[PDB]
Amino acid sequence: MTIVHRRLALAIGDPHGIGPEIALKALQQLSATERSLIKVYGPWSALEQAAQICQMESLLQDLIHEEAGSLAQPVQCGEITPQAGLSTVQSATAAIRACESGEVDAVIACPHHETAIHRAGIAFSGYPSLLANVLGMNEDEVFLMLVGAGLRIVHVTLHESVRSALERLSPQLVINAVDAAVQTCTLLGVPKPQVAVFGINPHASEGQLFGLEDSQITVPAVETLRKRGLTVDGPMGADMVLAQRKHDLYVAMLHDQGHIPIKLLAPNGASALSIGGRVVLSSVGHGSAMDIAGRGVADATALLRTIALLGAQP
Amino acid sequence: MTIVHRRLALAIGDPHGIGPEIALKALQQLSATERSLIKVYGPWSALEQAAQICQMESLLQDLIHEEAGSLAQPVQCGEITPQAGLSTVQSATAAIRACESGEVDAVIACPHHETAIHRAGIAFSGYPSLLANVLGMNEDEVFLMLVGAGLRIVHVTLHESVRSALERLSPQLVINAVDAAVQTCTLLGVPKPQVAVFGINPHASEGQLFGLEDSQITVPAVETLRKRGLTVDGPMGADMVLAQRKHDLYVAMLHDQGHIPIKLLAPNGASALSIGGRVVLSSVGHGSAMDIAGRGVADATALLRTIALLGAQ
Amino acid sequence: TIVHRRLALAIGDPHGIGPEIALKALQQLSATERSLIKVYGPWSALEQAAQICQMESLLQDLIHEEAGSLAQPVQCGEITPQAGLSTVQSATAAIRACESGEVDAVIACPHHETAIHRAGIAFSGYPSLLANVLGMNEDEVFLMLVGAGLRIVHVTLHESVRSALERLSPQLVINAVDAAVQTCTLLGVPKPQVAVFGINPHASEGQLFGLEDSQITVPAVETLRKRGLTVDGPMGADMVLAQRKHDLYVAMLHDQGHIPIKLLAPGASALSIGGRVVLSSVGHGSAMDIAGRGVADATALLRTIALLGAQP
Amino acid sequence: TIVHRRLALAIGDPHGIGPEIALKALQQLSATERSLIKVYGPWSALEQAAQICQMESLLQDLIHEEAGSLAQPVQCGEITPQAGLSTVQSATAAIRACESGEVDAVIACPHHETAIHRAGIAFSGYPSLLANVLGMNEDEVFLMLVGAGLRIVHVTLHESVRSALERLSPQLVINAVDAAVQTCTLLGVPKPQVAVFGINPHASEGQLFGLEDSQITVPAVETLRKRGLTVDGPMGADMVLAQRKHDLYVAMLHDQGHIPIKLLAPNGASALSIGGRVVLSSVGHGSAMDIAGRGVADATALLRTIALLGAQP
Ligand SMILES: O=C(O)c1ccc(O)cc1O
Ligand SMILES: O=C(O)c1ccc(O)cc1O
Ligand SMILES: [Cl-]
Ligand SMILES: [Zn+2]
Ligand SMILES: [Zn+2]
Ligand SMILES: [Zn+2]
Ligand SMILES: [Zn+2]
Repeated sequence: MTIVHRRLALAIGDPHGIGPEIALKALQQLSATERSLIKVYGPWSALEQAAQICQMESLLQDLIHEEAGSLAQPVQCGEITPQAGLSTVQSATAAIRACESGEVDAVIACPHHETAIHRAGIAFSGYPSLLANVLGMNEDEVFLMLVGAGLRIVHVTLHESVRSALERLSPQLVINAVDAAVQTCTLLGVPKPQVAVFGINPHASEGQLFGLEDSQITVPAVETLRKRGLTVDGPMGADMVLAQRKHDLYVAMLHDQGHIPIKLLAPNGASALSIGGRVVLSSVGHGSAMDIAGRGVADATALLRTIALLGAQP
Repeated sequence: MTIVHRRLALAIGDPHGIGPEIALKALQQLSATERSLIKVYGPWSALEQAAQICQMESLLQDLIHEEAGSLAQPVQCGEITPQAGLSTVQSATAAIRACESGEVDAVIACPHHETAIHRAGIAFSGYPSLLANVLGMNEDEVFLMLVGAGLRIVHVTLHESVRSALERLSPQLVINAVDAAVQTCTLLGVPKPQVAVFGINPHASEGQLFGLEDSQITVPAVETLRKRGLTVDGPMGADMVLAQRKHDLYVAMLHDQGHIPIKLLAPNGASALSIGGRVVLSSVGHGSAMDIAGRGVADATALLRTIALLGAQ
Repeated sequence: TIVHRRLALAIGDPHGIGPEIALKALQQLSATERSLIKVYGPWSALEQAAQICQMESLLQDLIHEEAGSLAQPVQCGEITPQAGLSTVQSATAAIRACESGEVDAVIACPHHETAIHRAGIAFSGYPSLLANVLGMNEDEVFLMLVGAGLRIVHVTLHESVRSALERLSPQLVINAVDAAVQTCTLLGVPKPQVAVFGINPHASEGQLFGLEDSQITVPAVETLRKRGLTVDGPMGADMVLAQRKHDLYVAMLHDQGHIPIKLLAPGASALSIGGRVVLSSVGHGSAMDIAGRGVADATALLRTIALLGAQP
Repeated sequence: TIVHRRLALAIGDPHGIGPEIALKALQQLSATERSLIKVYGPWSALEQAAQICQMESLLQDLIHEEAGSLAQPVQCGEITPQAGLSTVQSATAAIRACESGEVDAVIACPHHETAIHRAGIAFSGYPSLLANVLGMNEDEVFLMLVGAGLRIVHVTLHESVRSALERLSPQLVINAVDAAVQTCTLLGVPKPQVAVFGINPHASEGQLFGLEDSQITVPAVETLRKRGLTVDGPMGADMVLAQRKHDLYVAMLHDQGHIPIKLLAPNGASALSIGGRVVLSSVGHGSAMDIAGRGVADATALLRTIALLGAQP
């Protein structure tokens, strides 16, 4: 029945795509108490436009809203414009800032459009980067946790070469990833998670038979984490520990380790959470669907599920 | 409750887009009796794929299906491929042929993707063209009737320049449009419709103060239609006769005459019917939404409304 | 307060409902508002109307200029050449007062075509009458319909589609927009968002459905933007109207503009725009059958006053 | 040294001369002074301006907050809805920074009314904009002109004389004085000697030339003295200005205040919009689109505005 148990910022994404409309449909389906926990970031004009089209004007009065990504002309649904690109980023930036300040506890971004953003002259390569930039952090102090099919997997490294990732790995980097992911687990409604750390090398180096990295990196880090009072197994061969399927959070050393399981088991319904400082940002997992914008064919299921995920009860 | 009272062919459109998905969601909402009146044309594989995503396997057994637009390799949701273009057209072609043969009474096409069809090497300019080709007809024996907000408007011309349209207009062309649209009215559940013919010129030439075209074209055509026993008023200024809102079918000379009223009053309740021989094909009036395809977020409302429209006695 | 500039009100056919509705509309305004509206017509018709409606004391507070004086008593309902001449004389004096700058716009109460024709006067609409009075070509006067929030100016009107197409030029489109933009200021939208309709369906769709748009509407839009106007198009009229997000639409052809307006509004106001003069009709007939029983509705007049009287 | 407090500088229309004069003014200050002025506007406009004015070295040590970001490159001299939005976004961020206490006053560089109108934003002056932003009634925000030693706050502005007279109340005069007295502190006159103008000639001369003064200015003066303020009047505006012994005059009507200021300072007046704790001043010249890009605009009026709002005590 009730899926929102905390304060959330909802950025409406590209004001020309389906974001505004699915934002309205999602809020519609919530109770009044739930609506008052969701603060919406975007141009009012886009939500007004969307509301006209969907015949949901009565909903706009009950909306907590902060203007962001104001446009200089009316909304043109379905058009890829530099303006809507700037809007998108301005909206997500204001949502993120509200999370950073403590006004909300997590962020959801509705679908952007990469081309719209590029044509505005703005570099954008994903939510992990955007979040890093906005919070004044290096991109490797923001981590991606994939969630799907009961698996939660945080990545100690991400979009770089295997060699570069290996060169970056340190006991402290693993610890930062776990800390950030454990906090995120609390949000997702698992206060005391059972954690498994993947091995850098096959079979977690098998002692030191298949490299020194694990004895230098994952083994010390696990020890420090146990000492701080966490329930951590490993390191263990990723293949082996995932198979057991008895942990609430897995810690993957490399992109592929985490991404393969998630995409294989949850190919149509996974959430990608960017975690940095106190900020948890998730997307909706789908594009802006320009050709159906304002055409009343998009439903809010994926958004609602994302809300359910970040909005779970302690 | 129930909206399907006749036999319908449902072509699932681009097997990579949202067509399969919305096909399943629409059929879900119907009773078993209603499901058995909709025969589905498309690759089984795409419906299987869609069923996985929506968790609606239980529905596939109760589905009247004819394989069409088979794919030789798996469904890849969200990709624009020549293969999915050919599939689209093959499915719609099989649905159309089923209507032509009398196996069904009308066709609904789920959303195509123009680029997918173009990349297959197939010329495509709309359902009117496709229907013409398939039924062995010239393009100006197939007419577009828009439906929404109580308005039904058939177009004597469509998708050409005003000049070109005027050069084409003849008493006979107007007659063919009305005939086709009158038959279609029976399908839509209005046996004996009251017809209003738009004037070519403002105020239907206004006693020929504003051109001779109406006296050459619309006036003779109206006469012939009355003589054949039809209830036809006009020609009349389109602006004037639409305002009265007391006709079951309007006959527009030019695209804009028909399209403006429909889209102004119903910008997302518009059905576009291609009418040729005994075949009525309606689209769903939205794209294939590649960005959400296989993401389980697609609404079947527009399809359901199309079904309600073609489905009444 | 609905009257925020000076208006000339021509009472139209002195035998129809015009005088009567002129009085009833002024009645409903404050005294301040009454003094902004100067009335053009035969005093005798206003006196007649006032007697019937029992509104004599309102005639004293009226700014009036005699025009279209009658030679005999008022005969309500009756079509006479005299009432035809009166009509035209009244509207001519209202127009001239606008042209001179004495008022800021004109409202004409309902005429009667037959009355005017029987007087020997050629008359084909307010566009014509305005053109002839101001010494202009009839193709420099444009009609803008206003109703249900829609404002639509017509680049052509009241000729065959073929004839209209033969006339259309980049310059003619530009004149229509200019005239309509100025008019928008009066209506209380100084800097409007403009949509230009395509000549051909889908505005020719590049050049796939004719060359007209690439030759006519496309250059004209590119002059208008350059001069600093907020103009979208050309676009398929059907598409752009549907969105209902522009303050002024520019129609190439009568039907394009007239269908939307008449479908959404049972009334509409029709503004004839020429030079600096905006003349609006009251959008209904002279209603000869109900003239002078003191039962006539001034609502349409009041709405026309509200429209042309709007705040900057 | 002319900057003795923290100031927000909104760079106005990013397409006009605002960014350019912003740079030239900051150039003329010491480094210490520069660090007291926080600049609000699109970085891209400042980058453009820096190229033109050959002041790249100034950009790195500049206190800047991005505001009114553009979605496309800067086009000097062009009136665009985008630059209109930028203007207002920048001024809104400067105002918000003053409201929060981050700065002590705001200077707005020249806007362009047409650019703002074309963006769909209602704009009738800085008084309006400030009212909207601060969640205040538009008639709780007052304009004070400053020039040639005259400071004059206006109880009304920018409406018909009749309309102004209909609005005047004891309370409105009181609000004007209060707002202006606070502003006086900023300008470096903590405890000013105030003169209230009469509505009517000779302040009505008792009641001989109208009742308004006895009903409006006389009670208001009484209440202000009672609250502990040093206030003379009401007196004929012509008479009290002549005495030239007050630190602040209170005008009932636009022309009462505007005539003296513009006669004595026809080129060098500052217009301060005063609302809540926010003081916003314009630069009192336009955006000069004709010369934007050409690096030939004088920053004197800006520097003078800075000197005024940046004053010592
Ligand atoms: O590889 C991906 O699918 C991917 C996409 C987006 C993102 O933030 C992180 C990812 O690993
Ligand atoms: O009328 C003016 O001179 C004027 C100009 C700018 C401003 O902000 C306020 C004003 O009264
Ligand atoms: Cl037409
Ligand atoms: Zn990746
Ligand atoms: Zn079309
Ligand atoms: Zn007409
Ligand atoms: Zn002024």
